[PDB]
Amino acid sequence: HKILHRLLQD
Amino acid sequence: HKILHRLLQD
Amino acid sequence: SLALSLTADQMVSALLDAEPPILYSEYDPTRPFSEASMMGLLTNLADRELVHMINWAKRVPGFVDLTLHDQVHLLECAWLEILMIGLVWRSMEHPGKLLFAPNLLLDRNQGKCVEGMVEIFDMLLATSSRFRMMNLQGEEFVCLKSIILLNSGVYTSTLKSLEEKDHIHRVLDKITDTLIHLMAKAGLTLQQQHQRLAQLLLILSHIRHMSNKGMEHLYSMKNVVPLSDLLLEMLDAHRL
Amino acid sequence: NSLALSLTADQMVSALLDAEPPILYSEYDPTRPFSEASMMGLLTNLADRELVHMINWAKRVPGFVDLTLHDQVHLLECAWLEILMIGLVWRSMEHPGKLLFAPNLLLDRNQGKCVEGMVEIFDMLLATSSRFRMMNLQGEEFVCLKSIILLNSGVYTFKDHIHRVLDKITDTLIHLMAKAGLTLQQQHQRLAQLLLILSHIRHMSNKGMEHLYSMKCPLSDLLLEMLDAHR
Ligand SMILES: CC(=C(c1ccc(O)cc1)c1ccc(O)cc1)c1ccc(C(C)(C)C)cc1
Ligand SMILES: CC(=C(c1ccc(O)cc1)c1ccc(O)cc1)c1ccc(C(C)(C)C)cc1
Repeated sequence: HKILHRLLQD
Repeated sequence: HKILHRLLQD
Repeated sequence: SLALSLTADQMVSALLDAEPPILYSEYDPTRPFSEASMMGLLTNLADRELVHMINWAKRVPGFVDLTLHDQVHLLECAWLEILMIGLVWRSMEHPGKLLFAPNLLLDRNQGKCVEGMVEIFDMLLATSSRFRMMNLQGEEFVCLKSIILLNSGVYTSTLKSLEEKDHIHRVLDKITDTLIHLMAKAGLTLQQQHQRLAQLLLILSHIRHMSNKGMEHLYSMKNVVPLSDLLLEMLDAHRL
Repeated sequence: NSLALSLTADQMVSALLDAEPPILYSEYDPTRPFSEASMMGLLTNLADRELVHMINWAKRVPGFVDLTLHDQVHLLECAWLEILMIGLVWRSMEHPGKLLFAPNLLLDRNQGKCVEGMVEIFDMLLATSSRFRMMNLQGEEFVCLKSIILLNSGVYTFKDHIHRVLDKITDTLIHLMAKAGLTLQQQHQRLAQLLLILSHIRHMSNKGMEHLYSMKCPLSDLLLEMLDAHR
């Protein structure tokens, strides 16, 4: 999806 | 020189 | 200067008295709508509003003290912002609707017929919704609109005189004082006063945003659709 | 429920201070001067690395964690260049006439002539830095302003929780100014002055963004996705 997401999750 | 200029000038 | 000698009450009455009228559009309810005609209606309206805006600016305390080139610059920077906050104010008691003119009321559906319009409409609707929830007062609105005029272009003696910049900020401080005066007059506590003040000024950021995005799309269609000479020159100012 | 609204003014200040991202370095190549490619190369590389730290900073901004994931995404995609810019401007305060992108990358307006739109964006940033410098902006005020940008810039494109938190940050700012010994009039005047500068920061972001996704013809995938959000 988006790289932002992953960065927000972890 | 400039419409706004003239209008501000009157 | 006179702007710095005015009380809060005198500041408000001066701004209220300087208010431009609400103009009508050429909207023909019989005519089949088209992208070119809708934009034509909005463009013609804005161009006539611009004339009233220019003479309105002269009545804003402190504005006449500035040099002519500074006056030109401030209006070139703020014109769409000022039009937009005016539109948003007129639209407050019309939920889900934008009142461009008394005979031109529009919802977001009627904006889908031009690329980029529905996005701007949603942003404008959100702002009027914000004002409606905040219960924005007319005396506050006129303060906000004049802050935009003096603020939006000030960060762009000397090599471009800095003495002028100080006078503008002094006037800006006075309008802040006027806003606080109004809020205390409305029975708000000190905490509520500075909170509402913050809420109001933060909305100006979104108004800047709408103007920037609106301007961007406007000088992309300059793609056929007829702009007035004044509008054309105001639009050119956001390029070079 | 949030925890952020229960914080005190000093608890808010320390929390934001502690959340502050690190100052990163640019690449140590002393080759001078720059091309349009290398100049934009250094800045893009730097911005991309800063974004990773910005996102961890955001999670530490009180109230931001209480938002849904998509609300966090929206706010960051809206405000990322604003947040970078106010950071850059704050860094450059003690360097009048120059932009301190990194401790080893201090640029003036002349070194940007090699790129279209750069001199214009530089002058605005410089004007903002000079403005902050004339107001004697304090670090405690800076972290308040920056978090305000995060929560406010995209709030009108969704909200009550965010406004409650924005109110809390306002209280904090006023608390800081009263602590510094400012009169009541001086307090609201300074509040207004600071918040109005945020309008200009929005402007710089929009103008910079516009150029960025025009010349976007090498940006990192993340930077491309942040940039794509505005198109
Ligand atoms: C809402 C808005 C305008 C407008 C301004 C200039 C124009 O030539 C046409 C429309 C407006 C704002 C306030 C007001 O009192 C009157 C008109 C506007 C609508 C759509 C757009 C596009 C994105 C579709 C270009 C831009 C501005
Ligand atoms: C100053 C600025 C940037 C930047 C951001 C993203 C990029 O891909 C490149 C530059 C910036 C801001 C803060 C920060 O900490 C680091 C970088 C910028 C400079 C010039 C421009 C042009 C108008 C020339 C495209 C845009 C942004």
